[PDB]
Formats: sequence, structure tokens, C-alpha cells
Amino acid sequence: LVFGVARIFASFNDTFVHVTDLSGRETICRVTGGMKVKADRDESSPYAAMLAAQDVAARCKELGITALHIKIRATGGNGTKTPGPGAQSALRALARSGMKIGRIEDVTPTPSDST
Amino acid sequence: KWKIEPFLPGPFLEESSFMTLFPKYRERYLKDCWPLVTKALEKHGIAATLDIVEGSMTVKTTRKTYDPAAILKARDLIKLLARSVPAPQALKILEDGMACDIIKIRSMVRNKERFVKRRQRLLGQNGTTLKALELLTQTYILVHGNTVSVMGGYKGLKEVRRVVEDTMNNIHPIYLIKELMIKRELAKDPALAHEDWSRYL
Amino acid sequence: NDLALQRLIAESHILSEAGANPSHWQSSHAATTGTNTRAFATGRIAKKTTDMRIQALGAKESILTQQKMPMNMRKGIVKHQEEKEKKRRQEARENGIVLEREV
Amino acid sequence: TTDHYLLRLFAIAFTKRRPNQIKKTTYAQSSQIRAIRRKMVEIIQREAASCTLHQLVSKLIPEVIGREIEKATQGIYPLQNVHIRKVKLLKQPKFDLGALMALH
Amino acid sequence: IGNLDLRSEKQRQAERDLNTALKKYLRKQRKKNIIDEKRLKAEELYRQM
Amino acid sequence: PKVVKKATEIKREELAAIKRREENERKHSNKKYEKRKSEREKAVLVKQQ
Amino acid sequence: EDLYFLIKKAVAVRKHLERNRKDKDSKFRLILIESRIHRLARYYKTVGVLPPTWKYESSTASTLVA
RNA sequence: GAUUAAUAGGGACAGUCGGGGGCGUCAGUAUUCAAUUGUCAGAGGUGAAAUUCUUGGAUUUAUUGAAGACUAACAACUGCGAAAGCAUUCGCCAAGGAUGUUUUCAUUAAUCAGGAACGUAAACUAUUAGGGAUCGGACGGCGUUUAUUUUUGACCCGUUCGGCACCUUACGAUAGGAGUAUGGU
Repeated sequence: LVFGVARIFASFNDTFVHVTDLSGRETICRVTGGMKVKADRDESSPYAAMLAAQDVAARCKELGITALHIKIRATGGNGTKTPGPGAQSALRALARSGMKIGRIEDVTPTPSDST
Repeated sequence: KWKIEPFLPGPFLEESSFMTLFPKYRERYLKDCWPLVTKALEKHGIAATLDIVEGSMTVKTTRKTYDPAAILKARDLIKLLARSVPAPQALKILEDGMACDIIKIRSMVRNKERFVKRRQRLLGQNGTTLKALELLTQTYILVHGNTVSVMGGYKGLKEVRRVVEDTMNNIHPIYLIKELMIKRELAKDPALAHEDWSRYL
Repeated sequence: NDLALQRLIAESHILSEAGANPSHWQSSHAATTGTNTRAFATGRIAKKTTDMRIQALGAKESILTQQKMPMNMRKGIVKHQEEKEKKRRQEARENGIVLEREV
Repeated sequence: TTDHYLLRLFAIAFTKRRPNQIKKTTYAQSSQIRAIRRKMVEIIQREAASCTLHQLVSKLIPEVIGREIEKATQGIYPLQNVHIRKVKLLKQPKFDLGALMALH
Repeated sequence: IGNLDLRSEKQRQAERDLNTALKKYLRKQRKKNIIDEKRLKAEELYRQM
Repeated sequence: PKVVKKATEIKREELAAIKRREENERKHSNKKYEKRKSEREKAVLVKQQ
Repeated sequence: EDLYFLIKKAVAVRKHLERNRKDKDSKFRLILIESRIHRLARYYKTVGVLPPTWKYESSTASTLVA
């Protein structure tokens, strides 16, 4: 079981399913939400997150890591500090297609004082 | 494209667990509203314990939990139960299309009496503007001290975010409710489906 | 100046206690309560809103309220309603929730 | 440390609610908070200036520092839990494979 | 009519003067799952037993 | 009458407060190891000839 | 003397104000303490314990610290 | 030759108290900008879009560096300042409040004409008589924890001054519009 670290940037406009190694430096495979949906309205949707998570899990099972540590974030500076629908739907599809999940953490950038 | 299916069917290696801390006046209400919470979290597969000695709610993923987003649902649920949302609403976050949000509004007004006036202006006469916002945005809004805790669909989360910031920035919520009613009337007919609607507000 | 804005603000209590907000817990309970899943619930809400509209137009007394009670029923009803509002005010003074100010 | 690594230690310490009490707020006074912070920085300096980095990590793992802060601050105001929330290594001036392989 | 309410008399006198079951106790109170410091004392008693 | 009713409610509140203060001072002072002096005995301050 | 301690507080306030020069709370307290000095000084003039031509503006402060 | 020492003053000392003020210093993230890598097709907004940035690689991932801002959560039916206002640590500088004292001159005082210092908004509105809370002293103590035992502090309780606010009671008080017509301009 080779643990890869999946950054899921779930905003309200698009979701980013991103898979890196344990370092954070070397991106293995990323599929954004809007490259699976023709409509910019429905770019941030549970269907978009499901398609992105299925493609990412397929690539990472072709590479043979079959285990992820998932770090979920959102727009946190002056944003909302809550993930969009992409987080729940991508984690659901990601563990529904293989991918024994390891450690889940919501690493949102929380400002001590922004404005 | 937007609907979400319930999870049909061990997806967890490290046994995840989350904790939140509550005070005593919430300890009473949580002690006599807890069996509803642990009943629904047992239906989702997550063990939920409450500690009146230290004052801590814990959730933890059991052996037979299958939904992996259930731990995020449970973490948000115990966050809202600590932040004194009532118990059926906190359990209503466990549906698929709901999400919560906390809006920090104390940073937006330098003054104090002006802040109290604008917060009560957000709350309205007899709560009528607040429940009008809840109707027009399909949300649950709770004006919680220095914060505002909202729940609902993500569209309603965005609209109540805009309305709460514009209420704190001295635009009136009755003006914003009139704006939202105009937007609802325009989105009713799809003959005007893609124009710039700024000529009406 | 605007009419339907004034109607939406006043009748929001009745609509949001009837059925119109499925993310609110009281409305999601009152959407399955039974007196709103019956056959003509929308018409009964329409009668309540029309009574409130004539009250806003200037009627001093209502059509929907009952006028004669045996004094123990009305004292129990008024005392229970006042104790409920007082308990909600106290459980909102604790937890720091701010509420609508009304005497 | 004695191996000339500069590092920052960020400690957090929450106030103990005493059992068999009735008052809801366990507020320490501001002068009492300043005395607690003075004893906290005195403890972490006196028990992190003497050891090397490997012994410092071996003391950080079972949280001996937070335990000794909890033990020695309870004559000023009892503290519910003392943790060290961050360690940040700023500069490491040496690359020595001898000690770096004596680790592994 | 006129006999004692024994529960009320015991409560009145209270407000005036003021190894086989402790396992099914934990069996009934592991199901709540409120931790409830009397159960902490019962856990220490069961560990001593 | 309303004045007498309001003032006897105030008197009940004040007497209950004084009894609670005396009971707390008894439970946390050195008077705990004494017999409770009855109220008819407390009615007289001193007697002299 | 009460007047002696009051003018000592006045010189201390004015010296801190000369070193810092930016704050206004010390200037307001200086106005309060100079009004207090002048009132107590006027009562001691109309009694007569001190010279009626004795005055304190800043030079008496300077010549009593010097 | 010089009164009560005021349940009005001003001062002194002691332990203090405060997100009161000034100057320096220390941090914390977040945002922007730049650099180094892994990138490899969109990203961004919106109810939808569009302007814009995008194979010289945008958005993203990681690590540093700089700049400016602000001080989350704690954070209150609280604290301080006369007011606007005041929340990172530490140091320095004066000042201020209350308490206690086995502290002093003994009317110094109260009020404001004149004058003097500090400075995008609005939009639902002699006691009351105590009680429950609250914080700042001072005193007292059956006791739990510091405490290897004395300090001392935390918790509980009582007394006493002082102050922000709650509720009850008052002790009382008191301060033209809308329609419909008709005739002119």
C-alpha cells in the first residue's frame, strides 16, 4: 500500500482533484472539474467531481499506489472556509472505485487576521 | 448533472476520529438530545460519544462504516452541535445536499453601537426579514453572537453570504430581499435565461 | 411603496411554518406534519394570509380567532405561550443567540 | 540547542476548570496570565537549552514538557492542558553525515 | 382517600433532613454513549474487580 | 390586597436568602460541629434579673 | 506639601510629554493637574502662606527642579 | 493665642488592577508580488455570461524571500478610558481607578455666561428593594489541589467597600389624514 496524498480543492466554481506523492512536490495526476463538463455553470457539480475522481483513481491504479491520504481545502483567505460539493462527491467516488483511504484532514488556509 | 445518489454499500485503514469541545449550558441540552444524534450516526455507521466530564463530543469511524464522506458530515454535525444549532437542524446536515457555513461579521464594523444596530437590522422586526431570507434562499440562518451560522444548499450559502456582507456594509436587508424577489421572478421564466439582469435591480 | 414585498415579509412566518423551507427543521417537520399533507392545506394558508392582509388594511379584530373560552382554557393557553416564549428567551440568552426584540 | 540549531517553540495552555465549583467562567487575571507565561517560557528554556535535537524530539514525543508545565504552573493557576503546538527549525548550520547517520 | 403518598413523604423527609449488578450497569450505560463521571468511577471499580 | 401580597412574596424571598446564607456559613464554617439552635430558643437575646 | 507633590507630578508629566510628544492623554491629564495646581495655589494665596507674587508657569518648575 | 475631623474635599504610602496612552521590540497567519521545481489544459467570474489570464505554461502542488495590513478562535447581559475609542508577546516611560492605612492643610468646595484641550451616514424603536449573577480590592475559614511540609495561588463560603448592566417594584411620576364632488386658473 503506497500512500499518495490527494489534494481536493473544493470551491464553489470548480473542484480540483489533485494527487501528489508524500512530499507534496511531484504531482502524479490531476483532473480539474471543468475539463469533464461542457458547461461552466455545472463545472462545480457532484457529477463533475465523480468523473474527476474516477479518472484520477483509474490513473493512480494504473500506476499502482491504491491508497490515498486525503487533504481537502477550499478558498480560505477571505473566502468561505467550507468545501463545495466537489469534496463529498470526489471522496465518495474515489473510495467507491478502489482506493483504500488513509488519513483525512481539512487543511484550509485560516487567516489569523486578514482584513 | 446536479443530483447526488445515496451510497449503496472496509474503506478506512487508519481509524479516523474527531472531537469538539462544548460548555456546560450546552452540556445539559446535548445530554438530553443525544440519542437522536447517535441513532442517526449509527444509521450512517459512525460511533458518537459525549463526555460531560471534560465536555467533549467525539465521532469515530467504526469497522462497518462504508460512506467515506460520512466522517465529514459527522465532523460538521458536532461542530454545529457545539455551536448551539438545535438538534434536528444539526442532524439535517447529514443529508446529501446540505452544507453549513459560519460567517464572521465582527470584523466588518469598527464601532459597537453601529454593529448592534446593523445586526438587529439583519434580524429584522419580529424575525420577519430573517425568515424572509430563509424562504427566498432556502437556508437556515442563525444570527449567533458575533457570527452567523447558515445551512442549506450551496447556492443558498452563496446568496446568504452576499446578503450578510451587504447587510453589514449598511445596505438594507429589505433592499436585498427586494433584489432576491426580483431575481426569483426573473429566473421563473426561462425566456430571459441569459441576459445581464442589472437593468432590473 | 412596494406591495408584494410587504406581503412577503409579513406572511413569511406563516409560509415558513407551513411548508416552504425544506432546509429549516420546523418547516421540514411541518411539511410532513399532516395538517399540511392533507387535501386543501394551500387553501387554508390562503385564508390565513387573506385574514392577515385585511388586518394590515385596517381590521381591528380577526375572523380566525376564537372569542369565547371557559377562562381556564384561555388562562392555560396564554400562560403556556408566555412560558414557552420566556424559555426560548432564556435559552437564547445563554448560547449567545440574538433574537428579535419585541415587548 | 547545543548543536546550534535555532528553533521556535509555540506552546498553548488552556485553563483548568476546577471540579466542585459553581461559577461558570474560569478566568485567570491578566497579571496571573503574565506570570503563567513567564513560568512557561522559563520551563521551556531551562528544559530545551541543555539537550541536543535528538533528545529534544525524544522529550517532545511523550510530551514531557507540557507535563512539567502542568506540574509547575499549578501554584499560580491550574492549567487544563499544556501542549507545544509548533516546533519550527529555522537554521541548521551543519550537514554532518556522522551524526545524520548516527540517527539512522 | 387519605392514605399516604409514600414517594412524596419520602421526598419530603429527604428535603427536610438534608459485583453482579455493577456489570449489567456498564452493559446498560455503554449504549448511550454519555460518559457521565459515575460511569468513570464504575470503570475504575470494575478494573479493581 | 396587592401591597400585602407583593410584600409577603418579597419577605419570603428575603427569608429564604437569609436561610441560605446561614446554611452555607454553617456548612463551610466551624459552626458545623454544633447542635442547631431552635427558633423559639433564638427568639430571646438575653434574660437578666 | 500638597502643592509640592502636585508640582512634582506636573514636572514629571511634562518631562514624559517632552520625551514622547505624540500622546494626548498625558496632555489632558496635564491640563487637569495644572488646573488643580492653580486652584490650590489660589487658596494658599488668599490664606497667605506663600508670596503673592510667586507664580508657576514653567520657570518655577525649572527653578525648583534646579 | 489653634472646634467638630465632614457619612464633601486634595495629597502621601503599600499591595495591586486594567484588551487606558506613547515609544521600541517580538511573533502569527492570510493576501499580493517575485524566484525554484512537478506541471499540462483550461482557470476565472456569474443566476447564466462576457472582459481578462492561458504551451514563453495560467489556475493548481511544494519550498523560500520581500512588502503592506490586521491581530481569528479566547471574546462575555465583561474590563479600561471623560468621549471618539482600546485586543500578538516583552521592555521602557509617565499617568489613572478602587481598596487599605496606626496619613496629613481644614474650606479649600458644587454649578456653569466668556473661553480652552481632545473628534459615507441614517432606516423599526433622599430612598426605591431586594434577589440572582459579575469584576476590582480588604478581611475572615470547615475544607479539596499546589504540598516532599510552610508559604502563596486555584475552588467553595461569609463580611465589607466600589463600579459597568438585568428583572421585579415604582417611592413616584409626567409631555390634520383619506375619499367623493363642484366651479375657476
